[PDB]
Amino acid sequence: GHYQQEAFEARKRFEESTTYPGPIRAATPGDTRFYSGSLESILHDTDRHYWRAVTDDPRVQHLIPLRIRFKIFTWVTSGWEQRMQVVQIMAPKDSTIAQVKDLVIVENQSPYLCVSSFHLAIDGKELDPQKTLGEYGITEQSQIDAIEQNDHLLHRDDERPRDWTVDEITAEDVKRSPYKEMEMQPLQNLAPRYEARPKGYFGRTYYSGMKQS
Amino acid sequence: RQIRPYYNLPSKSEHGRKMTGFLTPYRHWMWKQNELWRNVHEAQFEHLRRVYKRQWLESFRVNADEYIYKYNITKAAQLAQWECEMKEQ
Amino acid sequence: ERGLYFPINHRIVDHRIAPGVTVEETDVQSRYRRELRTNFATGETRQTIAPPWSARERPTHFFSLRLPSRNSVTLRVKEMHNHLLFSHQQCAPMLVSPTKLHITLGVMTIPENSREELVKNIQQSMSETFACVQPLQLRFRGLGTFDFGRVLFIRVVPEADFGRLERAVCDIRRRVGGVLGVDLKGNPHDSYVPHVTVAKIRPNQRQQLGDTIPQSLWADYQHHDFGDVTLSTVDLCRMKGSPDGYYHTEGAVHLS
Amino acid sequence: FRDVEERRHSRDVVNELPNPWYDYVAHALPFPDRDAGYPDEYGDLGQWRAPGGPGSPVRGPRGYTAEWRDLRNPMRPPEFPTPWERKYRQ
Amino acid sequence: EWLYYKQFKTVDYSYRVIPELPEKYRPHQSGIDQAPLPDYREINKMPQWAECEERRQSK
Amino acid sequence: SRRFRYNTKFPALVSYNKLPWEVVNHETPQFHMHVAPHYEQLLTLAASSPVPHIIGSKHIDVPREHRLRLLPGMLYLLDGDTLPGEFTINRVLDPTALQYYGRLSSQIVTVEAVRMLVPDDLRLLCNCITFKGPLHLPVAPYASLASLRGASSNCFTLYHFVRPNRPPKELQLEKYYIHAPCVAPLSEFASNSDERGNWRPRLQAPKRTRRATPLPAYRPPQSYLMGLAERLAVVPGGCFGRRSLMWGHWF
Amino acid sequence: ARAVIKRRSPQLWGAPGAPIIRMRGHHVVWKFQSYDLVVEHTHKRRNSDIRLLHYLGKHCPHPQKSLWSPDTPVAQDRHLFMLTTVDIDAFKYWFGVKRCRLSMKPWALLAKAGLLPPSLTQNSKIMPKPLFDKESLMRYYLANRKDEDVMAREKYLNYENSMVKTEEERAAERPVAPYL
Amino acid sequence: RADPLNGGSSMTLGSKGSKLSPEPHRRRMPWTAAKEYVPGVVLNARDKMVLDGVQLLDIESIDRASQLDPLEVLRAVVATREYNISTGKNIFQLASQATYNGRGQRFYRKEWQEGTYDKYVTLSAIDFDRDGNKGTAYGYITFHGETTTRPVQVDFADVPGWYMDFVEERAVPFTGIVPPPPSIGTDVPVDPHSYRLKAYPYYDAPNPPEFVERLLKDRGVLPDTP
Amino acid sequence: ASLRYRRPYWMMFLKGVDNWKIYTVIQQPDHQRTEMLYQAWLGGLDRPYTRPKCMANQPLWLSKKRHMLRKERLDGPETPLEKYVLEWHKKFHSFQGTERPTPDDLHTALDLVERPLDLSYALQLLGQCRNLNNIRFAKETFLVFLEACLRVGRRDCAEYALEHAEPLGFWFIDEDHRRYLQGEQTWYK
RNA sequence: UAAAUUAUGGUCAAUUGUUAGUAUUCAUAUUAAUUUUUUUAAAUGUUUUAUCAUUUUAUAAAGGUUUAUUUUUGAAAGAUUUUUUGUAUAAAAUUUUAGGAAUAGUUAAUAAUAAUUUAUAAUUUUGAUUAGAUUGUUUUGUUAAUGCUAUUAGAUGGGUGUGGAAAAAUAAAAAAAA
Ligand SMILES: [Mg+2]
Ligand SMILES: [Mg+2]
Ligand SMILES: [Mg+2]
Ligand SMILES: [Mg+2]
Ligand SMILES: [Mg+2]
Ligand SMILES: [Mg+2]
Repeated sequence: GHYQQEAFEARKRFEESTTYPGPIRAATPGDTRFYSGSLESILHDTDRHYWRAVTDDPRVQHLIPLRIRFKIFTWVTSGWEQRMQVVQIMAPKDSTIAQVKDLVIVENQSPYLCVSSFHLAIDGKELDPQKTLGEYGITEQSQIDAIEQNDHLLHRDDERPRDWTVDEITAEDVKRSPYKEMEMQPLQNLAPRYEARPKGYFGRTYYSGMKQS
Repeated sequence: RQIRPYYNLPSKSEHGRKMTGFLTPYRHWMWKQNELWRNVHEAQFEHLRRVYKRQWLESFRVNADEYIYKYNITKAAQLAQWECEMKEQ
Repeated sequence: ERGLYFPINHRIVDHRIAPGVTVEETDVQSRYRRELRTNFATGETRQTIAPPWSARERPTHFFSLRLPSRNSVTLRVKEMHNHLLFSHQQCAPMLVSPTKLHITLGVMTIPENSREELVKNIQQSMSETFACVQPLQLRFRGLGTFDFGRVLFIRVVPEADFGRLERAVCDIRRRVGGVLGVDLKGNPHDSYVPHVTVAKIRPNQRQQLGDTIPQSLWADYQHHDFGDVTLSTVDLCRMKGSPDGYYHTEGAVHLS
Repeated sequence: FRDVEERRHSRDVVNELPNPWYDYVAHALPFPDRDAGYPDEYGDLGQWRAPGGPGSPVRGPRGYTAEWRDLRNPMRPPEFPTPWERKYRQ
Repeated sequence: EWLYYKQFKTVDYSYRVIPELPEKYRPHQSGIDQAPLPDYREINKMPQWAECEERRQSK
Repeated sequence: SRRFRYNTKFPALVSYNKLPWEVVNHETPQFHMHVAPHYEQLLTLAASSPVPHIIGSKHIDVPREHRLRLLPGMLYLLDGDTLPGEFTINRVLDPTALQYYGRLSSQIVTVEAVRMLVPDDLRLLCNCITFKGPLHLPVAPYASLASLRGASSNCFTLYHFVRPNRPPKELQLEKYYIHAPCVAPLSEFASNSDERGNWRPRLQAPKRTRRATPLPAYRPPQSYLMGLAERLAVVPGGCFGRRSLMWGHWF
Repeated sequence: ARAVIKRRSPQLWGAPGAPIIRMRGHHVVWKFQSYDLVVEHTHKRRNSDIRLLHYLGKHCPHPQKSLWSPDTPVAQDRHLFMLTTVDIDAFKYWFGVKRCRLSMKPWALLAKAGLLPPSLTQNSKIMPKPLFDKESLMRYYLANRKDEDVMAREKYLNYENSMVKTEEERAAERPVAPYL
Repeated sequence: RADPLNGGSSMTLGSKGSKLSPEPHRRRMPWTAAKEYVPGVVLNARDKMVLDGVQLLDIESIDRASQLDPLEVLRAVVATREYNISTGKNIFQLASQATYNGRGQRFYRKEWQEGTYDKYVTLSAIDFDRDGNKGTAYGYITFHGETTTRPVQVDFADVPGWYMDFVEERAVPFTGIVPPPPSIGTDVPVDPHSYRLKAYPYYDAPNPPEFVERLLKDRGVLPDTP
Repeated sequence: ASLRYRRPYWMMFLKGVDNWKIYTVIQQPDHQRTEMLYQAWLGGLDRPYTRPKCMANQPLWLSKKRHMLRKERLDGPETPLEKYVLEWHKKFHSFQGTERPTPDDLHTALDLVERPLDLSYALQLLGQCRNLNNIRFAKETFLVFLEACLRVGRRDCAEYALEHAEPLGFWFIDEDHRRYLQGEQTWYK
């Protein structure tokens, strides 16, 4: 927006400076890990946990915190939901999209995400695994989605998982997959104990961006 | 509470409450009248709310500022005294 | 069950995301403790950073404390090399030859036209700075990285005559870059971090070798002790690997 | 209702008289303006001590100065000869 | 209203409907066995009106 | 209610209370529900001022390789009826789905046909909408649609490529909401028109000997009502408007 | 949001709710009974002090003879007295800035004091509640409606800033010769 | 929050309203949004006294001994139809009888046409599920000569309060596409003779005289003798 | 007065289910084997079984398999009509059906009447096509129904259909067909 | 290492036993209490709503805790429309028993790891952990007075985790959407 081009412009015009001595690192502090509060808060690299009234020299970011969004199927106890889960890496500035995929694959802790091969895409357009972030103008503000193999097959009832509400889960598939790990047959402590949302939550029509009545 | 009269639309159900609030157009009209009256009240009422808000803010401006006057003079006095004591030191 | 219910190390809020997001819209996962892992752990070091215009040009000459023969340093670095090559022989192009070991006290860009005037003047001012300083006994233990893990070096511990060094350096810094305007890669009002560069990855190499020296090599030597050394000799050098089996030397000063 | 009231309000003469309760807030601040009778650093009661003393916050601090000029020797006759009674000036 | 709700064990008299849990809440534990399998030919015997209308259909 | 600051409550990995991510399914009617009212705006824009990638010629051709890094998001208008190379054809005859094109068809070009096209691999999509006849909007000379024969051979088509089962974002229609005026009503007074002299001004309001005919006498409703719509927070019709103004609800 | 509602002491909207100004006292023999005007939350606990924002005052509901004043042949003044201590700055703060609520009996008090117009619940059952119709009201309104800017200026002085700067104090505050 | 009643004015609790805003007051419960509702209890409540003296059979009772005279069956059917309209007519009961399932016709519920309230629905399309009398009904709301831009699921289609009137003019075949009717301000130039506005944003109806009588005879202004 | 705070969250908007407190305690072992016995008592399964974790209702698939294992009545079909009636119940009463009858299938079904029994059947199916499924008839509908009233020689039902044609919903009756039951001839050919 | 005055200022400290050679706070005294007496409490049905549902209504049951108990605004307050912000869960001090010994799902680093990650780990005689007693840091009584001697009550784990916050299963005396 405004900030992005204001700051970009500032950087560009600061690099074209003929006469500059350079900063004095005695006067340019880092950040603290020691501050009041229980929680550990991670901030921007231009921001600090103390009050610094003076504006620091624009620096170029050598690690860009990319976000990569996946579709996930959550078990909500009335059936399946499809919602969004982000992975966040720190990708070196000049890195190749191939290498970004690799970073992503190493940084997800959910067993339900990276199972098959996937392609990174911005606004639906696939990206070259061959080229740099520099060419595609990826600023960390950019919206980057992630498209799996079977994802265009989801409109069917096959690839989309089958919930024990409406479908048989058989001795075939009780020993395999999320179905196994879930423990459908109720135990005393009630099993993994997932989140539940009831049937009448959204009314008769499910959640939409457009008001349907 | 919300008053449910006897001539409200009766519900015939054994599984729930005996009378649903639904109105004879008369009752609705009546309600509108009484409501208008009360509106006449709360107009003045919350008018007085924002009056007192500005009153209090203003009096705060004046008194707090006077306090900064006096206090700053104090603070300056103490600071003078201290650096004097350090010359002496 | 083997510890705290929510381990305190796992409690992390990301404020670089957004106010409404993580409550409702989506949840963001990351391994957040790679980023939090600190300057002591990674082995990073904050060197005086160059202004952009100075950042563009290559350095030409540097100041160096010359290491004598029969060092503890050179010996132990040789042992370190052997150990490293036996572990991984991919290091072989990274490693600096034990003959080229020197301490780097500061780095500098000299234009080729005014060259003679500047070497004369520098050498003179340098001789004036160190006239009163007697030899320096410094301690070397620990490793650190410059340039995002591309340059791997031996630290100079401020436990010893190092103090004097810092004044000494900070004098030439204010002469060489302050007095006669010369490009020191940093600000002349700031002090350079003295170091012994051990392994390095140059721009040409970076394609076959990789973008960062993997920390698995030097992890175990990260805090290793290379010992004490006394230094009587200061040099101003132009960078050529060929001529003596050592860097081509444009000037010298004896500390005595 | 509002307008009728404003009318017959402004019509009567016993309005246009300031009402201390209706008009302002005397003191907005949570703390008092001057010291009232609360125990001292020694724990003594308000009645036991008078403010303005040694416990009170400190007041702080070649040629001739402007304080030199105004001053005058009592041997010389002053400015306008105010008839002081001799006894008082003793 | 209130008398209707009172039959429920609601602790606060809340106009909510809260059932109980009897010892036998389901048929098999109350002793009842299945449901008797209907004899099919017995209920496929044509009704009276149908035969009488066969009698006025053949005339 | 406002959205809260951060989630410190539940582990992130499990993600807990999350509004479901909305996905647009091309098999169903709902798809069109999203895409249609966009199209109309789009066409409206095309009727007034030029937009670069809207009008194009002779379809498009790309390799199998670069197919998905080029196509998705693409929207362009062609003169004739020709269906894209390598697409299985699905006719949209189902009435519900059709229904959403109502506004676009009555107050813009009449819709002759709708087509859902799916490729061999099934991973792409094309929404193909064939209009018949001239627009019921006026078209300007310097506008994009003025470069087309189908408007102003009376059939022409809109082609929209997209990926299936994606959120109703990455079908890109929102870049098109640029608003340019229809200059048709003022074209009458331009130096170009010869009917500009048949115009005469009303500067002064005419002298009125009458009052507005009083509205029909009010019949109070006879049935049971749900109570004040004010106190129930119902907008005046349950339709639109502010809850402070209760106009047009029963009283 | 309690599973089993505490049945006897219900309230709107959960806890602790809005700040409200209440009148309360421990119950005793009528002869000695006093009340307290208290700003406090909507949901009280066992002891009223846990949620107590401020203490607005004592109120004694016993008509008193005034023995403090000298016995006065003026008729009015020898009516009995009713004694109440209002803290009016915390009142104007809590009510004005913090936007309080009000129970009815405190409202009646604050009305007798001239802080608030009399309550909704004070009824001379002599008069009825009024009637209304839009077009008669409209005729009265078309008859008298003040000018736009006069009214805007009213709303300005009442709600926004009151103290303003007349020409003279401007002219008095602007810097003189050596910096002018 | 978003849109209060009389601004914030707190002088009573009821002073706010029976809801604070149209929007859901907790974000975790969406359905609490302010709608316009209908008395479901009464308007379902179908009369079982029309089913008296009938002998209904059942769906899966097909048996030869089970069923009855064709005459009996006929009067049973008539009593069942009489059972279903026993309150009012459901939309899918109106639409199945009209040509083309009543596409284009204007479905108004009773109360929408009386008082200053004026509203109806131009039906876009219909789905019958296996059961009639239930289903999904889409269309365009028209409120005081103002019309919706896109179709919407018609709410409370299943509640039997609905009336409509069959006009051949509005009928559309399943081939074409139901057009949204014109909003009288914009697409059709406004005219007084064809359409006059019942009530507008600042208007409200004058007082009916007998309500006034009742209220005064209540509050005890106008006397009332037994 | 909602049960929000009385029962587990997932039980929200739970209506019509019998004694719902049941489904709160099903995890406890005794309640659970009680359920095993219940399901077995309901039958239709080869194995010991229990309904899934938080589910109050039975699964869709299970009640479907209960419904399709439940033997239909009428095991003796004689007339083509009774065959077509059992098929009618197979197609259009199938558990959770989308599909709905067409007036033409009612024609086909009304053309197979022979004995009065069959007239009763087809008339009940017609009762289902009016009241249950809400289907509009055509012109020829009352022609078919009339001739089928005539085949079994019961004309009472025809005139009963005439005196009120609105509840049965015959929207078109050719006036001559009225005449036939109202006292006038010249109907066929 | 000198006195002081423009003279009582800055607002009250004041102790009461008739004993029995002598040494030592010890019977009978007063004040405060228990012995001691029905003049301050109270009864059940919480309540709306769109109907078998869904909105409103969050700290008095017991268990015995001495290195111990700590927190937000997303609810309401709350004002105009839609996005809109950051601040919080952490600590420090005070801790009883006449005769006194070891304690343990265990520390710290790594990290959204490890029922077998790594390490020369953590608590204790400056009194720990078990065990006994006991409701924690403005409340009383006695007294001229540094003391001695009281202070109630109230937060008791998890197991479809709702809710802004668990404080959620009789026991109000809190007007709970006309
Ligand atoms: Mg308790
Ligand atoms: Mg203990
Ligand atoms: Mg402590
Ligand atoms: Mg603590
Ligand atoms: Mg709010
Ligand atoms: Mg428990």
